[PDB]
Amino acid sequence: YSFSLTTFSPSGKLGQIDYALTAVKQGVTSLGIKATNGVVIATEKKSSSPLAMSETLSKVSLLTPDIGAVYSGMGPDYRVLVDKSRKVAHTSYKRIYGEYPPTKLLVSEVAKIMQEATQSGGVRPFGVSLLIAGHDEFNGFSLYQVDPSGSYFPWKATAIGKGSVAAKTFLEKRWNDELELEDAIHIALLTLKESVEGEFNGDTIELAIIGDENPDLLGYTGIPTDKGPRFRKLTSQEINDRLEAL
Amino acid sequence: HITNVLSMLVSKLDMNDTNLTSNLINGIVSIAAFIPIQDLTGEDDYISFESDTLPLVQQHFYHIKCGESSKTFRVDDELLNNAFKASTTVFQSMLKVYVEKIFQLVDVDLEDSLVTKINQTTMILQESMDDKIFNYFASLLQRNFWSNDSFKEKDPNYELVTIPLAALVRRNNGLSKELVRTLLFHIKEQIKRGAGSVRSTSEIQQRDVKLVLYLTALNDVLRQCHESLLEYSDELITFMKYLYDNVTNPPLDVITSIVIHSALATLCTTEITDCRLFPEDSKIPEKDRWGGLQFDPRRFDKQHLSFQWHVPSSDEITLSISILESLSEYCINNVEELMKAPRHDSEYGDMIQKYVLVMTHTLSGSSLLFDPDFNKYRRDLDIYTCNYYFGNTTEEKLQNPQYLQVHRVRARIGHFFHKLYVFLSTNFENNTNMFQILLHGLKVWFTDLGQETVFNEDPNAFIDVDFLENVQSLSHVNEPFTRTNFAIRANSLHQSRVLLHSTNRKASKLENLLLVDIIQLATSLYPDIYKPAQGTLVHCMKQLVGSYGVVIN
Amino acid sequence: TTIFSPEGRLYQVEYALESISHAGTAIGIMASDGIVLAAERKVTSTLLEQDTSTEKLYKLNDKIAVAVAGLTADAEILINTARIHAQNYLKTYNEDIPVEILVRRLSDIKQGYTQHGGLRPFGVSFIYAGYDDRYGYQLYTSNPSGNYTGWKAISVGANTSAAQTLLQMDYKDDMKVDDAIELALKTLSKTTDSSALTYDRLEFATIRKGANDGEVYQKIFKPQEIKDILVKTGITKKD
Amino acid sequence: MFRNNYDGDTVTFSPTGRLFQVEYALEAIKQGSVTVGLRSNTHAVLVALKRNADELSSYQKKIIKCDEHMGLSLAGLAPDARVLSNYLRQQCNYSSLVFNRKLAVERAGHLLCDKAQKNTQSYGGRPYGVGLLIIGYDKSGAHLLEFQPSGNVTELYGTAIGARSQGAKTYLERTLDTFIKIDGNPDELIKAGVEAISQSLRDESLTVDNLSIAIVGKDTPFTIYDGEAVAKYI
Amino acid sequence: IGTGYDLSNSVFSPDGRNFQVEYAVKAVENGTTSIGIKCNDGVVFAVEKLITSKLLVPQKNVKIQVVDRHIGCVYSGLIPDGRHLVNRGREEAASFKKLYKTPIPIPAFADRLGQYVQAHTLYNSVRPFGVSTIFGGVDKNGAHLYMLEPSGSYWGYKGAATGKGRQSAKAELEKLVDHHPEGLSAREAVKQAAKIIYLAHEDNKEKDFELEISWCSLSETNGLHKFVKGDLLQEAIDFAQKEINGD
Amino acid sequence: AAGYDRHITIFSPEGRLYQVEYAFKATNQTNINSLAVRGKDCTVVISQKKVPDKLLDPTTVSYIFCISRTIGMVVNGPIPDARNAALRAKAEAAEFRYKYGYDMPCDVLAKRMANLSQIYTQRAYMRPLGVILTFVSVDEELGPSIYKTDPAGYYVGYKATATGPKQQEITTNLENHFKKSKIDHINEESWEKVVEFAITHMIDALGTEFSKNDLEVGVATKDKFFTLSAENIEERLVAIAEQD
Amino acid sequence: MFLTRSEYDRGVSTFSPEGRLFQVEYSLEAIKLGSTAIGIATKEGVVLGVEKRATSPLLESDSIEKIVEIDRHIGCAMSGLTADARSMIEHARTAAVTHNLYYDEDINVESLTQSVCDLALRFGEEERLMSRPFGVALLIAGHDADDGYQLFHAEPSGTFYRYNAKAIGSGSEGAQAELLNEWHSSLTLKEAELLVLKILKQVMEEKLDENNAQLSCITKQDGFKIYDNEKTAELIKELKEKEAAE
Repeated sequence: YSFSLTTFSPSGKLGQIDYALTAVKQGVTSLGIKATNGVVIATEKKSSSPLAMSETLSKVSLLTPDIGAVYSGMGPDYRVLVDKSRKVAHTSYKRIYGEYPPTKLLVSEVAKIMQEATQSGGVRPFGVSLLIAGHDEFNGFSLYQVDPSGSYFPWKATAIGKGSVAAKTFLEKRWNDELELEDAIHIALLTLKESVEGEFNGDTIELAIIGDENPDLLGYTGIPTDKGPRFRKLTSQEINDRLEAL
Repeated sequence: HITNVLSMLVSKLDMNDTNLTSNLINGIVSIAAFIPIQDLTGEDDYISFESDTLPLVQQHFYHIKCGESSKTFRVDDELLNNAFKASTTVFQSMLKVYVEKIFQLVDVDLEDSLVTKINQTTMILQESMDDKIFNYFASLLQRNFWSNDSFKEKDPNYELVTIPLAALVRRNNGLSKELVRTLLFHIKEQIKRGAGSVRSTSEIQQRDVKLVLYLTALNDVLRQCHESLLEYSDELITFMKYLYDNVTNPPLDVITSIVIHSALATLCTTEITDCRLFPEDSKIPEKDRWGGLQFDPRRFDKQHLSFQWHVPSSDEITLSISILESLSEYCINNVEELMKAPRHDSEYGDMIQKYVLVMTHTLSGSSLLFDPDFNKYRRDLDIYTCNYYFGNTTEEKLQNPQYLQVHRVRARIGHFFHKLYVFLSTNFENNTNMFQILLHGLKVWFTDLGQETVFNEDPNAFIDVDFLENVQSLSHVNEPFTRTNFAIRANSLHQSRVLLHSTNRKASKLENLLLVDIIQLATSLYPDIYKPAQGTLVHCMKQLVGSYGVVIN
Repeated sequence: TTIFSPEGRLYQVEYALESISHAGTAIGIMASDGIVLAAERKVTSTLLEQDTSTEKLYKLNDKIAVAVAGLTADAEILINTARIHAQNYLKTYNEDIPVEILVRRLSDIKQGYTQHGGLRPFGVSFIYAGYDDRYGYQLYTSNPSGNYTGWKAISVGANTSAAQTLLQMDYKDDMKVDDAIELALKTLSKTTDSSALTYDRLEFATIRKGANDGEVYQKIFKPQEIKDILVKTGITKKD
Repeated sequence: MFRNNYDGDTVTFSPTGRLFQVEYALEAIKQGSVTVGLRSNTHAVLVALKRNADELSSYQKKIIKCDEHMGLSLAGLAPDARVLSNYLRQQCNYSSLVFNRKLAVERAGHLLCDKAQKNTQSYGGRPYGVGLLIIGYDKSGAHLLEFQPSGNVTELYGTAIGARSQGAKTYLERTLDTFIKIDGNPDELIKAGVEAISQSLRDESLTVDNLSIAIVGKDTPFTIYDGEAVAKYI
Repeated sequence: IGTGYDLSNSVFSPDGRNFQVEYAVKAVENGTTSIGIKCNDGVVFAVEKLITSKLLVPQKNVKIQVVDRHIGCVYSGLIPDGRHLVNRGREEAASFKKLYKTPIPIPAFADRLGQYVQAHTLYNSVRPFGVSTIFGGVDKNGAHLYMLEPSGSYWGYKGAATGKGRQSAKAELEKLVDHHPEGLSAREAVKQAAKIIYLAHEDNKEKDFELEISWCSLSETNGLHKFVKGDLLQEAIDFAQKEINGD
Repeated sequence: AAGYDRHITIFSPEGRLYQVEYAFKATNQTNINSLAVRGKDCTVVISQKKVPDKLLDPTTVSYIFCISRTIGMVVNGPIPDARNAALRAKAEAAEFRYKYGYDMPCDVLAKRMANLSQIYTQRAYMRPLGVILTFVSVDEELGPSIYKTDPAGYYVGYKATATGPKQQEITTNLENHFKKSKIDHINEESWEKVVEFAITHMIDALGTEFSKNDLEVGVATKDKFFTLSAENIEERLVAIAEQD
Repeated sequence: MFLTRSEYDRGVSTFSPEGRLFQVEYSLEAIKLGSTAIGIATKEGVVLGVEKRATSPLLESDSIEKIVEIDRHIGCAMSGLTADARSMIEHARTAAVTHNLYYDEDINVESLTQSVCDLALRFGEEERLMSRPFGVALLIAGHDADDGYQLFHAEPSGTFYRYNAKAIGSGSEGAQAELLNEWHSSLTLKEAELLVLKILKQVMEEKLDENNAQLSCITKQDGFKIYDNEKTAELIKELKEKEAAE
């Protein structure tokens, strides 16, 4: 009944999704790097006021104990996708296989949610691009980007938002196939130091890793079988100590 | 009927319907362009709008709406002239509502075309006022400006109030001293309250909006101060230093550096002061002048069209050179003290950008003092005689020591951009925004010789010749125009000669060194450096003979 | 909005067909003893993960493969539906799905997204491949309209016309799978927009029989195996 | 030359607070043949002129029965007058089954208002194109309701609806005390309506087939007259 | 270049306002003049009822509606919209009484009545109610008088006026609340209500009218809402007449 | 007018949902300024009360709402949209306390309310409410707290958030106090000094003195959020007047 | 010619300033464009007849029968045949049989006519209202114990009249004028047959014969029957000698 949105423009383009990539292109930059023994995802926190407490606005998010996410675009669209992404990991895979899904199966499911918003009446496509990063026993370490289209891509490194073309040029110039996780952290902190809109310190910067297992963070002992979280979100003191090594 | 319609149009201006507001503004500027905004009443103590005009308007409208032709309507010429004279007493309350509507439009999400049209109508109104009505409107446009509630949103239409203030200062040089003094006091207060002390990039913060208002008002007012600037020149220079010392937010540096452009520009620019519909409060046309002489033979009269011009004084050029060499030395010396001990800090880059930005806006504005042929000295028939200050002959130019002093500074700023390019490419070769600022500095340095090419097309406090030609042109009728349109046509003529003056030249080794750096940056691996640098390269090839050979080599 | 043009033609299908006409080239060739699929992949990104396990070429079950021209986001919805149908047929009949039943299954879903005005059509063209006992080695194509056709050799996506002409003059009904390897690589090197073909720009696969009478085997080639058929064929971007 | 932007949808308001589609729904009443409603203290009456499209064509139905104690006439849209009258009969039966009364005609008015106002407030429909005169008798005496399709109603001693009804309306208004007293002699309340409706016939005449009469008061329930039943009333 | 913002209901204009709710109050501005006066122990409602033909049946065409039993309701503008909002109010109070076994607070009936009207400003599938309501009563906290808009806005008042005569009525209500700061009695409010209504009818002097009045006083009517008639009505009509014939 | 882009929640070529930007202008339709601050063991909300008509009852004008025992909010925007959002927030706290067996945190209610605003910010047939919601409590996990939520569905924590058409002056004076004092709360051990401090800032920012009936106050301690009456406000105005 | 367009034309579910629904009104004008159909009611039978357009010889007649049986006592003439005409007729068939098996007696023709008009008010198969038209004009003819021989013009509006005689299709004006000038309550069945043939002759342009004209009648004794070509021929011969006898 003349009802759909995101119909085809005569040059073979989807139109509304193109406008949804202009909303993504306006966000505070986020980026991700894959190393030999770990991965890094990073972004800046932009305050609406200096009275705001940005310990409340997390931008880097745990999806499963071995998978992290970050966005550029509309943060509200990203709070709603992250909670569906968490529900998906448990309901589709953990509750059937007693183990969490890989970072290719969860990226497919997030992308399936964003594709369904393009092919609908009544709904606009998402205003976010998501970087999803993680580890699995047989695939190893991985990084993926997901766009408003529901297209997903495996990346060695990437960036999204305002500073993304200069970030992606720095990531091409600096990436090599023998990086380690302390190296990738330094490259990511260097890349955000160019893209930063505000002040640069451990309070304005979000940074997470999927690295080795951390048996401290499992919060209970007695089960070696359970190795403990690969995903760790850098503390504001560690970020300031690494920002003293810069 | 017309002044009744004018106040009905002004009171109907709307903040929701941007299309109705556009069609009301077409009517208001069309009324304004043909009518003198003047009280014609002869000290006839019996006259009133409510007691002569509005009764006759109701009788004529009622006759016409009954079904009768206006040819049947009879009235005495006595009542008709009293009702016309009474119609002219209503203008000061119309302007009170007009300023009040203008301050409500500052917060609306308007299109650039309608903001420009609103500036055109506000300025055409001002040029149509006698000194009585205008003095009331000028004291009305400054009282509302200080006492507003009207700059609340994320991105205000500052132009809708600040271009009108600059047009007040174009008509009356005497207003500038108290307006500028009061602005810079309100700027100093906002910097003390902490405006511009929290970093952001690509957005003005809502804590900064009043500081941006007073700075953009200062930029616009300064661009129209002309010779009234001589009085408070020392104060403005010592305030400019303070403004560069105390605010370091990147989005505010572009605004605070444009203050020097606007200050320098007024001193050395040649332009029309007077666009008035009728001049001086003192010319021979009788008060029977309600249509703007448009269909008369004496519209063309030299005594009607005795325009008055800003032609630069020797005192204003000596101030211009003095501001230029003072603010450029200041920025050179400040960046050179940061070239010792670089830091990768976000502050260190934003400080470097500020002084470099300031050194680009000292080259703008003083741009009218430079001269493409200086490098030939160490015939030539220019048909277009753009008004220069040092003279049209080579002989005149080099026999003034201020011509050499101006060229010395151009060269010394250009040599600093090369000394900066080696610093940034050696220490900071990833840092895109200070390369974009350097490339804008190099673009201005290559292009703006003896003419102004940036700040040429952006909205300003002169009336638009295409807008007033669209209002007053009529097919198969010859020059159906008023004095305002003849004035801006004479301004457009001199402006054309300045922009038709050829800048093509042969290099002096400094242009080659800097062109080779533009070619290097055009070949750079970052999109945000190479795309600007390729655009700069296109412009710098236009400036130099044989430049394509040097690029392909 | 799924309304006819006054000629009795569907604007949305034509615009989806304009979209796939940009979407990278894929060739399939049916030898006397196996099927070859090959696809050309525009790797303009250095940091995109080549040696990812799939992009253009996919398994639908143990004897069926596809190549994709079009949106990969759209293709993966159809690919999963086809995988579910293949296993639901195997569960019902205890037998592997016939290729015609599955190719036309995805052609019936893609027609529905062209009739109802709430749905945009799918911007995807599939060159299916497989074996079954009912026919043998079969090569099919399907496009955004829901049309499908049987072929001995076919191209889809960009540069279809040049590729069809090159196939037509070199194809023989009695050729072997190694001749179809050679032909599909030659055709793509004689059709490519990129200066020369190389193992990361190329996705490859085969549907051979092997040595053992009950086998049919679908090697979707890893990059190192593609480098070997490249250096054997004389495309040979070799030290 | 004078386009109205605000009359496309039933849900739009004019800048002056008008619902133009609803005011156009009233102009559909002026498309019907005249019907006249009037009441005394003990009887209410309807008299209706019925049209045809050709001399071979059976005359249009104008009076409809909802229950023994009330019914209606319809000068507006006939197929849309079947929607309201169905719903009113459904409500009469609902009252006898679910509450064991019979639906007092003031309560019938409130239910028609509710139904018509719903059409007037929601997208994806139209206002009702019909005005109803409802007549009834109950524990509170003889009653006459003019339903207008904007979703409104009023208690009235008499009124006329249809084309050229200002004539009949002005005769009832000049002859009101005449019909309000009549009571136990119902045939003069019928002749009062027949004079009133005769003022809307511009040298058209009443005929045995052109006219229908209905009456409902006290014991005598709601009844309709046609053919020679209306010949003694010509 | 166009103004399509006023054609539909779920839409903000550029200034951020629902123009259909701004046009729905224009339907109220055409309405019957009506007032409510709040006393020291009750609420009085008064309305000028225009009689456009003699046929209008007497004392059966009524502008005052009794919502529940301890509350009164007078509305102005589109009459069908007030009927719909009057029937929903009756349902609301009947539900609270069956469930909580006590009469609904007037502040609580007002909130439930103000959430139903705001819900019709949300969706383009419906239009706003083109009616304003005055309603009020006596509960366990005494006397409450509320006025509610097409927008869903509502506040409590000392006296409230709506419809065509609202200007002249509001100016007289201000005189009352200024002369009687502590408040006026039940009998002083009915007399003064008649004066206010007759003074508002001076806008429409040719369109003859009836006055309809109702009580809700803790002392005069035991806290129930009730009609004002007979001698107390005639004593109010004579006060209105002797002060408007002010010779 | 650009067709549907300006009239439904869908992206402009630029990527702007005109339904959300316009709903942020609706919040300033009240002409009311409100202020909120954290003390040591309390959080306080002060709001400008406008009652121009003599005929209003000031006891029925209130932009402060009790959301549960421990949590409360001020609303900036039209009262019909402030009462709708208050009624949701009351229901969301009640169902959380049932499901999870403990009292709904302020952080969780601000997130839950912000997730609801993201619906109207994506569904074309749903419009964003014309209100800003300013939740305050003394959470056992985060002590005194302030959380603000807006028509776009973006919510964040705060220590002194404020909403109004003159909010920039109040915020700029708050930022200068927190810059000099360097503690992230005002160090008073009793809520009376916090409210008095919050009425000293709104006088100094808005350029006007306040009567006891021209001011509003909120007092969030542990175990109670409550609203002050005009005489409790006048005790604080009297103590301000006793100090200066 | 001069243009005469209004702004209310083309309105769907909308009233003009007079109340005019222009979709249902423009649908009622199609009773001049069809092939001619005529009905004549009498005390002896309802005579229905339609002009045939001459077919390709390959099109077999049962494809285009514009006189149809609904039931043994009811039949339709159509001026034009559409899928919606067969939809109305097969709804009428299904309605007539469902009535006979629920109520144990034959359907009243008024009630069948109302049931096909209720289908038109529904627009096939929310409040059923008369806003848009459905299908085509039917002449429904039939006989029942209570209201005798009846001819109904059922219109696209979901409304109808009973007529004594009605013409539809391209003879409407000249036919209805001659019908109203000529019809009697004294018409015998024979005279109703000669009358419908005299009317048909005058509209058809062609020489009237048993290959360009079709007749039928509903009689209570014989039921509905379409007439044999030999029977229309001997009737047409009888018309020739009746005018030659002048």
